[PDB]
Amino acid sequence: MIKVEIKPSQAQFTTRSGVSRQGKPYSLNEQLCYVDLGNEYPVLVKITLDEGQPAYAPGLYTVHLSSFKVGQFGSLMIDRLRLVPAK
Amino acid sequence: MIKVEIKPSQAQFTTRSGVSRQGKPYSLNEQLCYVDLGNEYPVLVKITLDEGQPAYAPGLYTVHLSSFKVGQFGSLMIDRLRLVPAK
Repeated sequence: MIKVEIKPSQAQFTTRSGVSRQGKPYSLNEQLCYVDLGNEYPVLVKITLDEGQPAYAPGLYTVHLSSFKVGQFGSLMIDRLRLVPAK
Repeated sequence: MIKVEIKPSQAQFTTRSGVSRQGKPYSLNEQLCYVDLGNEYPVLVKITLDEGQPAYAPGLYTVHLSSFKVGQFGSLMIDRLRLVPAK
């Protein structure tokens, strides 16, 4: 269904850091990817990885169901784009 | 990929109305559906239909690509859940 591609140039993540107003230090890993939305070319999208999972290796992926949740207004939302290998 | 179901009880939409601060009257059609997120049972989700399209008839659907857009923070978002028939 959605085609996602991690190029050889996108195999690394970068890390954002900080602290909650409640004192707690956070760390977020982000990686770029290409998502085919059916335009001329794929579009560049930023993924925030889950705690403890590595960067996705280059290759083709599709979107795992756990990426979605029902939002506070009763409509479907993406929580975090969670990927699985293509075949 | 995502399995969406319109039950016989969900074949109708309701209409919300109003006016923009800029003067313009709007009308929004909403319908309910069931989305399998892989829990025990499907979850109830509210759809806002596009201008001029009717209520989806009861049956099985999946999610059309045009439901997604890149949001203002560079991550993928759902714009409006747009459906297509299952086979």
